[PDB]
Amino acid sequence: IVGGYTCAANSIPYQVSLNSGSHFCGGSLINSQWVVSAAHCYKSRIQVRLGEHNIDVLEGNEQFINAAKIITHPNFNGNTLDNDIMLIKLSSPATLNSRVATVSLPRSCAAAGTECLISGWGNTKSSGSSYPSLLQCLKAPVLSDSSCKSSYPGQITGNMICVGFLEGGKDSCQGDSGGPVVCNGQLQGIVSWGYGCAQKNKPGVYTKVCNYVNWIQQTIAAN
Ligand SMILES: OC[C@H]1O[C@@](CO)(O[C@H]2O[C@H](CO)[C@@H](O)[C@H](O)[C@H]2O)[C@@H](O)[C@@H]1O
Ligand SMILES: OC[C@H]1O[C@@](CO)(O[C@H]2O[C@H](CO)[C@@H](O)[C@H](O)[C@H]2O)[C@@H](O)[C@@H]1O
Ligand SMILES: [Ca+2]
Repeated sequence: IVGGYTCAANSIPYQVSLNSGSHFCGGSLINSQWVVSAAHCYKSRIQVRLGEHNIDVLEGNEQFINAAKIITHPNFNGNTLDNDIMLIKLSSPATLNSRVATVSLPRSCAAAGTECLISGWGNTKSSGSSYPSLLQCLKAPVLSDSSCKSSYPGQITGNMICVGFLEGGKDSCQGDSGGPVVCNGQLQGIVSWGYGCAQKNKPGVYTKVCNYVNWIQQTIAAN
């Protein structure tokens, strides 16, 4: 997260860290046994870390749970990042408490102008490599489809939304991918891609979760 602020400890209780030796992507806990993330974060072995604030210190509130099943969207395109969504089934259920909680799936798609909260442990400098220990937070609005497509001509599908600021300076970044965009208590986006980070006229692009509610619910039911 570039240009954000340090979240209050354990104030984003649905945020997880995906770890395969080191932190490499975020995700969101949507029920006690399932996490949603970005398909481009796929790896064959993933450990999910819940209840984290400082990912570099064992604090006492964390749960470390290995993934049992990793399911990417059947229409994920690794070149365009269309359908950049995947589900992780945990090997055992998470213990839900004040520091570990679920986030709701969307009841409708978010309108342009809705303010949302984006969070993660990704890069905090746009070009540098400055990866934080403490979870970062950013408030940003959903942008109109026309603004998103004007920024990324020929690259935005119906499964993508832009969230952020056309003047730059505040954005998600490498390391935040797979993490949550939550608006009015509902998960509306998954951190997916963008040109650089926090550049003028290059807002972040996010997977449009409202298009996938039935797929998520069917997949959980079947697996
Ligand atoms: O990892 C390099 C390369 O991967 C991307 C996604 O394609 O970002 C990934 O890598 C970060 C690892 O630190 C991840 O944490 C982030 O979750 C994930 O998207 C690119 O943005 C980057 O060039
Ligand atoms: O890293 C994002 C960056 O890649 C570009 C192409 O130069 O977009 C392509 O790559 C993205 C990979 O993350 C795809 O998601 C996107 O669909 C495709 O355009 C830049 O436009 C983008 O900023
Ligand atoms: Ca920790």
